[PDB]
Amino acid sequence: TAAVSTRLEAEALTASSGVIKSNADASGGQYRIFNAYGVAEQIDYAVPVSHAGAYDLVLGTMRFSDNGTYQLQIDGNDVGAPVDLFRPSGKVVVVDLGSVTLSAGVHEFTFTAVGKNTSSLGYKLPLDYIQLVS
Ligand SMILES: [Ca+2]
Repeated sequence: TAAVSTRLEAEALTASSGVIKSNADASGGQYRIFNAYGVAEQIDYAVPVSHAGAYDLVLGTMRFSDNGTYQLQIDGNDVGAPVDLFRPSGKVVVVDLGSVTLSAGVHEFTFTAVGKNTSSLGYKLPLDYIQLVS
């Protein structure tokens, strides 16, 4: 048994809050929107890792005009610079969060709103999926 790449749908994962919504352009046809209205609000996801090792981290979100800017932490550790999820067009936003080493077990992926693009109308996180690339 070696590490396999996996896609974990935000609407299927256990999360601390967030509303499940349908969208024909979302992975799985659904997403989970965290309706943050300002900074320091956070949503937690429980993310299983069956095999210890190194992974590249990819986030898929919806492209909405009120997407915020988020700091990912894993198990309380900052991962990556804050990721600004505002784009001017498109159906989805896909972002590369770099590499980590993850132990075997279930990890806490915390998304904290830390700001928003000046063009954005809000602070929200319409997360579609988390993809762990071995
Ligand atoms: Ca999805």
